[PDB]
Amino acid sequence: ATQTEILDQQLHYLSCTLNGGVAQMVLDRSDKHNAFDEVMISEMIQVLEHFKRNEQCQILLLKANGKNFSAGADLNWMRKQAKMDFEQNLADANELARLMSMLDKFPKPTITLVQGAAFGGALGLICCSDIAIANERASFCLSEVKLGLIPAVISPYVTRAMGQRAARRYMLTAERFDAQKALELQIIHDINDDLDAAAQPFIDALLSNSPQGMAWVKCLLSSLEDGVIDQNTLDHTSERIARIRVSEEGQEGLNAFFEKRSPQW
Amino acid sequence: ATQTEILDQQLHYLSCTLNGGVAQMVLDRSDKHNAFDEVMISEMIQVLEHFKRNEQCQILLLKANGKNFSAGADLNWMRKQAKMDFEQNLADANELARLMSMLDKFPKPTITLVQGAAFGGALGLICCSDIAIANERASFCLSEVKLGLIPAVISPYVTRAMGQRAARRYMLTAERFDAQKALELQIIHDINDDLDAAAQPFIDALLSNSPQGMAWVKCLLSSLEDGVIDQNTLDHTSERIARIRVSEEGQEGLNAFFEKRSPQW
Amino acid sequence: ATQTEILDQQLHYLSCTLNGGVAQMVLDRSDKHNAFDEVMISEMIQVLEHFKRNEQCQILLLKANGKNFSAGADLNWMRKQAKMDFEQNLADANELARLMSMLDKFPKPTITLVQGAAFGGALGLICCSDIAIANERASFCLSEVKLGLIPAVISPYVTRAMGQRAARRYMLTAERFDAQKALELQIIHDINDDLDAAAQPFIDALLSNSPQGMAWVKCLLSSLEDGVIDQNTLDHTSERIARIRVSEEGQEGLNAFFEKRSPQW
Repeated sequence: ATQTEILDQQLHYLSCTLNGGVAQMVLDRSDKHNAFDEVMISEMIQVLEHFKRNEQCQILLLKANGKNFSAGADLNWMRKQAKMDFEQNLADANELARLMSMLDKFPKPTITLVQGAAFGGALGLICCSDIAIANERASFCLSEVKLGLIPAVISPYVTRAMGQRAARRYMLTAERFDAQKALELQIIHDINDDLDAAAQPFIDALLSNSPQGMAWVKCLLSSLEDGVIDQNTLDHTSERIARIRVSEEGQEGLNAFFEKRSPQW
Repeated sequence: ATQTEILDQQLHYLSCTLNGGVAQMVLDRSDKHNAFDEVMISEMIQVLEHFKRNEQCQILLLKANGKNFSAGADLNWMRKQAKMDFEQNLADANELARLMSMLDKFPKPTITLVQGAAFGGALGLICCSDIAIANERASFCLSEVKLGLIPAVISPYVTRAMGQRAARRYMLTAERFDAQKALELQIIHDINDDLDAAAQPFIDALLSNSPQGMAWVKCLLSSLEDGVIDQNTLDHTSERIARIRVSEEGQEGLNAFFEKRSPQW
Repeated sequence: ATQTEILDQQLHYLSCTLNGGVAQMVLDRSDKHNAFDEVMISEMIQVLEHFKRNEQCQILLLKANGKNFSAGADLNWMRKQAKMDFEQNLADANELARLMSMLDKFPKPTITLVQGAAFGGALGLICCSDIAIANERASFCLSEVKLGLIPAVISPYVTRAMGQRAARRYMLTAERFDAQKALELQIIHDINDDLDAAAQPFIDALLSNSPQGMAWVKCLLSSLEDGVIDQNTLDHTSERIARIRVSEEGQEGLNAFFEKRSPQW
């Protein structure tokens, strides 16, 4: 039994599997609508740290069992938060923030597959993923202001995805929105009732490409998030390309192409 | 007679009314195409400062009488600007800049309803609003470069809304664009010939939600405009959610939901 | 024979012409699919520096001969890069970076017309142009990670155009995308099999407008790229409008309009 198989068995709310390059993290609490609580949050951190270490993981796929991806926040968990003081609340929030950050920075391509409702922190995960595909019934909602709250921890990622113009509407109205609108706003990349068929071509493309190059694409895009294009941007982009090209991995990618053979990454 | 009714009577170019949570600022100079001059600018500042203070204002709705929202800049006003020296021009611009800033930062949801032409500073207002709905004949144009000018004061807001890729086209061509293109670029959120029916569902959603939470959504989105997502972003978002949750308002929103009752905000 | 006619004759890979306000830079290496190498890069720099100086150039149009805009990077050039050490690579990259920067900052409206494939650095040029029109067969691809590389030098411009949400997909998958998707992502502004007819209305609009005002629109949009809207943004936008208005050019644009005559720019 592998470390993944052991973790899969010990996690309460998640499954996790690893086969042929592709790791999966699966929301496996359908009986409670995959609703988030402190345990789900923590289990997701653990699975992420597990697969980041793992050399056999080229891609991380996030999915969920049941009809709904997450109905968002567990009511019992919400009652507990309500009784918390500032500092306990801050610690909770910081763990949810650590979850989003580690996903967003995961040094490997991530694909999220979203069926039905994806409410609450789930939208953050989707916005933290590099590729997201939802089914036609997929449902979204930024509801916090209905409860005197705000979606603070997910807002940086959600705003990056959908933009300020749309965030200022949807975060203030707390209206529901559908799959097609999601697609337009670029919350998702594709709509397909067969989420497995829809993911295949992305998985195929991603397993073919340079692990190092994909990790560097991600740090590079990270460095550009601020929108600045000045001398330092120019110097840094030029240094990145020059470095990878002389790297072993850069060198192997080029040689494989010249020699018309498959790269051994 | 209320302070609003008195202001409504004294303003030359605007109307203003207040009923049932909803304040309205209405461009009421149809005879001159709601064209902006120094007086319009100043009256709009006054109405904004009036409703920001007002505790009975949960939402601010901006609308205009006549067939056109604003044909943009008053010709007589333009002749005056032409004769101005640098410093007089700077003062004008700073007042227009103070108008946009105060609207953009207004701590309450704003909805703009745009019929026909919305030229000149009107586009800035629309880009400063949280929700904008236009009719099918709505017309837009960034014309300044046709006159050896630039739309400098509105550009930050307009750029935020439509993005750099589209700003660099439309600000350089000065071409007219239509409602549908507006919608695609996200200058507007909805298209409907019945602007009143179109606003209703947004008004209903907005009056239901936490005034404090909506104000905090707006400051938070403001803080994220730069695109940076670093340690401080993480610390600040975590501090915001923790704070509101323990607030009276946060607490009341949560309790109302647990108790399955309406929040008394 | 003009300086342009002389340059046109001496360039190996480009043509260049100048007529009636409109300068053209033309990729003229169809036999090798307009593929980029060090010489193409350098020739493009020279043509840009040539037309920036030129007072008879109001607009710069970029186009290409043959069926394909650029198949991207020349294989012979790639073999050379592979053998380069860090510092030689850095110099290459810095020249490609200097090319994109000078185009992006060119103080005059640029229009790019893209037929078929536009792979590699070509996408950067397109993303550096103010207006881009492609035909229905136009093809795009960010392929670098297939070779253990990254599109580092073009990424700032490409990211500005299409956004982070889409960059993180396409830069990681290295998938091909088509004209329509390009249009949606705003990589292009229009789709038309008749690229010459499609450019005409933009050329007409651009030759009519203030050269100074268009140059200032561009610096101003540049200054706003970071997304910050603070006191200094406000002060700087107000100073720009006040300055141009009192300028000779500002003054002439206004007077021509008041006098219902054509501006003599």
